[PDB]
Amino acid sequence: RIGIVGAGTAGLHLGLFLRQHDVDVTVYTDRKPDEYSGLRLLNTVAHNAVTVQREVALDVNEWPSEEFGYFGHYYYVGGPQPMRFYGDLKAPSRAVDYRLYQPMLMRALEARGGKFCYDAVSAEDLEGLSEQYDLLVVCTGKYALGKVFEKQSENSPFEKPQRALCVGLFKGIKEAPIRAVTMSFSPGHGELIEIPTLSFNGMSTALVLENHIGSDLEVLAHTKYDDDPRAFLDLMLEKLGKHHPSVAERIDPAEFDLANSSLDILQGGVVPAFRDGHATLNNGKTIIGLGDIQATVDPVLGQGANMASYAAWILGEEILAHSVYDLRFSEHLERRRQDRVLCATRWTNFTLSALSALPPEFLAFLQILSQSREMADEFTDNFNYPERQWDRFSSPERIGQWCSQFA
Amino acid sequence: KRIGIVGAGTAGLHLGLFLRQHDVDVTVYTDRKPDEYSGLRLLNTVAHNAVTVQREVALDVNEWPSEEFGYFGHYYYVGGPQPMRFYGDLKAPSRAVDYRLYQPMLMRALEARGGKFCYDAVSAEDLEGLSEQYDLLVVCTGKYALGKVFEKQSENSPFEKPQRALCVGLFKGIKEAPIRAVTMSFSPGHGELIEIPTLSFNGMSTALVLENHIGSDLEVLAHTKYDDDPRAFLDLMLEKLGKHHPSVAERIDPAEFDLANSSLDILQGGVVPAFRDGHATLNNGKTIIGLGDIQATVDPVLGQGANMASYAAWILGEEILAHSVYDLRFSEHLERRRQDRVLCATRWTNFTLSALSALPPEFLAFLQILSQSREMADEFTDNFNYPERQWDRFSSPERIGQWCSQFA
Repeated sequence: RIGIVGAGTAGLHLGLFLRQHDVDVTVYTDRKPDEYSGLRLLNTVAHNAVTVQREVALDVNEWPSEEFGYFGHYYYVGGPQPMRFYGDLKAPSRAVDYRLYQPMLMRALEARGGKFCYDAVSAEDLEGLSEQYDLLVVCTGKYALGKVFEKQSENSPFEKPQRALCVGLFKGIKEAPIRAVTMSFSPGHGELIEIPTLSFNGMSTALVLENHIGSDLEVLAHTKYDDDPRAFLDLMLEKLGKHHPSVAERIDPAEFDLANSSLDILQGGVVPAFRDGHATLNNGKTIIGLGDIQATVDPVLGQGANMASYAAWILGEEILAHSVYDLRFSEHLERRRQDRVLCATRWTNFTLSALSALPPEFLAFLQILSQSREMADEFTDNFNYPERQWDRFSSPERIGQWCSQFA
Repeated sequence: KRIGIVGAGTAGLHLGLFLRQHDVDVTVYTDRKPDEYSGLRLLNTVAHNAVTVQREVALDVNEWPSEEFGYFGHYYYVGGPQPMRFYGDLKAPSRAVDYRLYQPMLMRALEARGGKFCYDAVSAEDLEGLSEQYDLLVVCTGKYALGKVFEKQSENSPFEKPQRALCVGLFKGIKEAPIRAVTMSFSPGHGELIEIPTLSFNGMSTALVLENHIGSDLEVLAHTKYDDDPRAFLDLMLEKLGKHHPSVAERIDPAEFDLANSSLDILQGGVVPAFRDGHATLNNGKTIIGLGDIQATVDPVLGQGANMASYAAWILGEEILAHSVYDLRFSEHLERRRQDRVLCATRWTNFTLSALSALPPEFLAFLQILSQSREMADEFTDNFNYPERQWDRFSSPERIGQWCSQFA
């Protein structure tokens, strides 16, 4: 009845939802559940409280957020006079290695009647699959399926990576007084997101290094661990030492290494893109884009996974409520999902550009944020709601209005 | 009595398995667990010949019998206006199994036999400390720049950059030849293709080892990415194979032709051939032994790498039992036993690489006689098991001519 091209958080959450309402689902993915452990580190993004609520509703709360998650954000922002402050999440967020998490979802879906076809799907296959199901949904960007959905230029200002990425899971990093993410900014050099992450060997810490192009931190995206582990580790230690010291001071150098293996490191760049939420094929049938295919987001704000889960839930509801899946159905869908998903893109793109250029109104925001606990709490919890973050950041007047609410 | 092995692979695990049979203490240092192999990008697609499977049988690690999963000869194709098509038998079957299935099988066998694993990445700085923890430390991984510890032998290393732009992948949709066999296809001045019947996740598949000449009509296959556009890559592949390697291309079903399991079934790049000292003396005065890829990095064109790794592991294994002091004299005993075959594999591969691009008169004359004599083709094919015998033939033009004269 419903065909899903691609597993991942979007496809599996959609499949699990539809399966609760006795809808026939088939998922097309290339990797078997028992073949995930050896994959290179996937999307290191955390799942927020709202996504966790969906997991509870979908009966896939394998690793509870209160036991395995984190409860707020520590903030570090560097320079000659560094700022150190904290904001609470109202309910815990949680990061679990996707190499453990995705197979869990796949096994839960299969056990509940969801069918799996373990085969690689490319653009040429889409027309044939569209005639096999009432609706075809594609949520994976791999095998170049992203090219099927037209790029929206008005929502895609960047054409190349804005940061040089070095993302890894590490051992030997002590936990802060409270289990929390640390967001560290080295002015003109880079961002670090430290995320407590459950992986193979237990609780480790993810280091998401969003390094500026041409900065003192860019080398970390180009130096290979497998070329010389000691040299990589030494370089990491000194770079964190001077750029992200609030994280660095909790590192034990004797224990500092990757959490499991050299597979726990991912280096490169992400081109942010916002695309059409639907595509019309040659046979006249409409297919629906979900998750990464509709929006490729830079991981700095950790929005990707939460947007995938959110849109999957809405699309699931809309599949039940409608019987004709055409342009009108597509309109209904976008009306419900677009704002939050688009705002996650807009808030991420704004933040990347604001961090590099450092505009007057943004610097004034960082100052009031550091000096107001109540503002830090609100800003932190609003990571769960990117639409209301864009309500704050969309204009200099809105930034100023929000700042005046506190001091 | 107590041996430390840096790196797994065929070299490390064969050595480990050998030593455990004689109840010596074995520890292997690797950064990959057995259950992590299935999700890896494509590894070395080299086949194991009859002498290697013989060692595998002796090590009770013959998981995939040569009869059901192996191949029985080589088809040879040489391109041109009048192509050469000929065949040579192997006396005993060779076998290629995806290393992402084969390596964990070795690891599980070694684990179950008392072999210990320390799952860690080893840096050059760690070697001195590790050498003081074991009676002998052996390195066999080419990772972590550990090769730099073993002095490069310039007289045995004529190349300093990759001689070929590589595109290697596991493919479905390629029909088997009348006999289950490797095909070695040569497009004059453009590239070599080694088609290997290989057991992978979904059963029997076919490896395509495309060794493309730099500046040719085939170099583009090593640079165009499958993930950018799968259809464009496969169409390009079908176009290039149809032109340059038609004997393989004729057996391809274009409707099914794709990577065997996933996008991870493809490797592109290059190999820098090198031959290094088989030993190194550290600052603490202790001798460490080099094994497999770290002492000899070979181009995959003749598929010698894995066989040499297995061969040297057996020799080193035997010498470890025969000696109690592991120094320079021990190293001499090892080198005099293992060197000729391992060195001749390097020499023969390098000679072949240069001869295929330059095409000397004595090489073309050899090709002519080989294509018309099955007995010579059979001898040449089976001698893939014996690199030293191949170098007895190819080391000089006089030796090539003598071999041609006894078959003409």
